[PDB]
Amino acid sequence: IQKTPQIQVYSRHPPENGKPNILNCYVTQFHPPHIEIQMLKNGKKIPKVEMSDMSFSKDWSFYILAHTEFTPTETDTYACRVKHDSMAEPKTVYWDRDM
Amino acid sequence: GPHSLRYFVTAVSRPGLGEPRYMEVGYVDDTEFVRFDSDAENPRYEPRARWMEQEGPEYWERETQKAKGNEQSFRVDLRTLLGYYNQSKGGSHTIQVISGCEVGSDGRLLRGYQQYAYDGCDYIALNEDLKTWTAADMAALITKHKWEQAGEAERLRAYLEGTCVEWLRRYLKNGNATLLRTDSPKAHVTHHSRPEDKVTLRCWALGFYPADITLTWQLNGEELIQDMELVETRPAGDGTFQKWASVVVPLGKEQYYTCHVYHQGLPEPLTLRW
Amino acid sequence: SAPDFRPL
Ligand SMILES: *[C@@H]1O[C@H](CO[C@@H]2O[C@@H](C)[C@@H](O)[C@@H](O)[C@@H]2O)[C@@H](O)[C@H](O)[C@H]1NC(C)=O
Ligand SMILES: *[C@@H]1O[C@H](CO)[C@@H](O)[C@H](O)[C@H]1NC(C)=O
Repeated sequence: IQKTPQIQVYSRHPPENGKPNILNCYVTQFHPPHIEIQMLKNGKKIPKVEMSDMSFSKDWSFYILAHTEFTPTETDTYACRVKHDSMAEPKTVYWDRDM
Repeated sequence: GPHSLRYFVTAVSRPGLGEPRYMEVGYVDDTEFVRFDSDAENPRYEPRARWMEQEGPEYWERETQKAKGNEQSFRVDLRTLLGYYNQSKGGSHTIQVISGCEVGSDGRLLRGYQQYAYDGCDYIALNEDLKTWTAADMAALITKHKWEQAGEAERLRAYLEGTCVEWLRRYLKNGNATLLRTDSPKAHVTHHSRPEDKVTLRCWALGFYPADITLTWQLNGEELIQDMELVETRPAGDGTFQKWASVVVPLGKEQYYTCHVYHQGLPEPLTLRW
Repeated sequence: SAPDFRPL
């Protein structure tokens, strides 16, 4: 079992510049379990990040959540960079406010 | 309605980097309430949900001790599996186990279960009868026999019917305010142009609880299930969940499609177009 | 309370 992770980046509430929200990075469907997840703000590692909701599905692939409080700006960008055996180089997914 | 107590246990060997990493994450329904990660400086059982504060110091001590014992047992298991499978001591391996029980709204046992997996594949599992085990390969058969001579099935069944069922009730009692609530879904639709006079219609459902929800697209009152793209319902880090489902349509024919959202918190299914 | 696991 060598399954590549699916990285999904989203916020809890619809973004409104200035008002607090939460940015989530859900890494799912991956195996083996060893993984490296990092949340970035303007290309910089976000400090106090929270890892939660660790679980697995019926096919045994792993699911883990990365989240942190954040207040969006019309210009700040956020991204989630993940490292896993199934990939040569780290994969980074960017937060799309307009999805 | 029905509720469940589940535990996700993972044990991973990391040759040349020390002891295997051990974890225990517990959930009551779609809510994580307990956790243990041997990778903490000082490994200890910690509460993940607010309501678990109603448990005294002795709870955390016993769970921590039990957890550490569990960690040792798996360290041994990883060692055993190498022999069962005749594998090298230099490679990394993963053991996974999901154990739980579910009760009806009346609090009585609906079903219990425990399934193991080695390196991503089925290993051994307790049958619904809770009396016997079923093995995926010859390796797990050795285990099956062992546990049979030790009466493991009988022991695990006592846990499922008693311990598991009784602790679940308590947890639901203590966190009633959180575990029995219902956050209603807030929905909206986004529009995205595509090459060749076709637009993408994405339907979003936000901040709902519990996790179970249904999103469908329609045209002429019929569901386009097979032509939709969607993500698995996901946690938003605040105890609520979200989900989106999309469909590609002809430019100028958007108003023809409607999004339908059914949830335990929606007396009547939501309906919206673009 | 999680179950008490024993070697396989
Ligand atoms: C939740 O239940 C409350 C009753 O208290 C419950 O029982 C005591 C002994 C403790 O276990 C406590 O943690 C439990 O909550 C009700 O008074 C309260 O209204 C309920 N909340 C709602 C409305 O869901
Ligand atoms: C285990 O694999 C080794 C080679 O890697 C082989 O010599 C040995 O026979 C295998 N174990 C058995 C007895 O099947």
